[PDB]
Amino acid sequence: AMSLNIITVTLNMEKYNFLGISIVGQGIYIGSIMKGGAVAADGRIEPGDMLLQVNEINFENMSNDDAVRVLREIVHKPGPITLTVAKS
Ligand SMILES: O=C(O)c1cc(Br)ccc1NS(=O)(=O)c1ccc2c(c1)CCCC2
Repeated sequence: AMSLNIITVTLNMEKYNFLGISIVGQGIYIGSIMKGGAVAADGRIEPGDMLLQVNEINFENMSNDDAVRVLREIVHKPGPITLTVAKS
């Protein structure tokens, strides 16, 4: 029962305006993590992690443009953000 290295992270976003991440690729990967963001504060998500799902949206075959657009609309809405990432 070796780990599949799939981790799910729920951020409450009460104290943070933004995830504070950049993304690369077209899978979609965490390119970098910004200081002062909810992701940096939580600390679980790292650069090179592959983005599988954020809230109700799957990211597995999505353009970089479409990924940036969807993430803004998700971060714009108030309430928790759940990210599912592949660490392998
Ligand atoms: O929240 C992010 O880090 C983010 C990442 C990508 Br990739 C695309 C969009 C993102 N969110 S965002 O709504 O554009 C955003 C980015 C920065 C900030 C905000 C929103 C809110 C004010 C503080 C600075």
